[PDB]
Amino acid sequence: NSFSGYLKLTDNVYIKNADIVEEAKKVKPTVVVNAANVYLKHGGGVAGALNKATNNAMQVESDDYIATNGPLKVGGSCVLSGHNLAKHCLHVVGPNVNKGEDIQLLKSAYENFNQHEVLLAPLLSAGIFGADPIHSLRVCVDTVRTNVYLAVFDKNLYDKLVSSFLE
Ligand SMILES: CC(C)[C@H](Nc1ncnc2[nH]c(C(=O)N[C@H]3CCN(C)C3)cc12)c1ccc2c(c1)S(=O)(=O)CCC2
Repeated sequence: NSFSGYLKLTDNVYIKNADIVEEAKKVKPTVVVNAANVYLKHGGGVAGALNKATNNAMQVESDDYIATNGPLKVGGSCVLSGHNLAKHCLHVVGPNVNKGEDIQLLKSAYENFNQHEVLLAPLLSAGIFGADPIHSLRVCVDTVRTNVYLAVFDKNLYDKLVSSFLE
């Protein structure tokens, strides 16, 4: 958990303009959060980047979890191996508002972070999941009580998020 170069927003929420994959390799955190879908199909975006960094071992392990346990629910999670990225991967399903899922489930999604003392995470439901990223940060700050280090791989969005929080 050797996080560096983060800006502390609240006593438990830190933020950096960084690629979560590169952060995971440098930091070696106890937990890395994946922005998953309910069938754990890591086809693109953040989930595809983390799977590629494990040389597809994450996808094979995820298919075996799904065969035995069935899909997750939107707002839910599961803990699987972190492989070379972390001790554990917390797969969390935030709502995909571009597909009509309820934005209120973003609170349930962040609530899953509270079962882990320290986590490296992306901004849930942002990007192609369609949520307003400034609203996602507000829900994170209001809901997560354990220590969360957010990696946001876009300087333009990082600057808008920091400006919005410090208003
Ligand atoms: C909003 C954007 C900036 C954000 N994207 C990111 N944030 C953090 N770390 C990121 N890594 C990457 C990435 O592609 N790394 C590669 C690039 C080469 N490298 C060796 C690995 C993107 C990343 C973001 C956050 C959440 C969500 C999305 C996108 S999504 O569209 O995948 C839908 C799910 C939710």
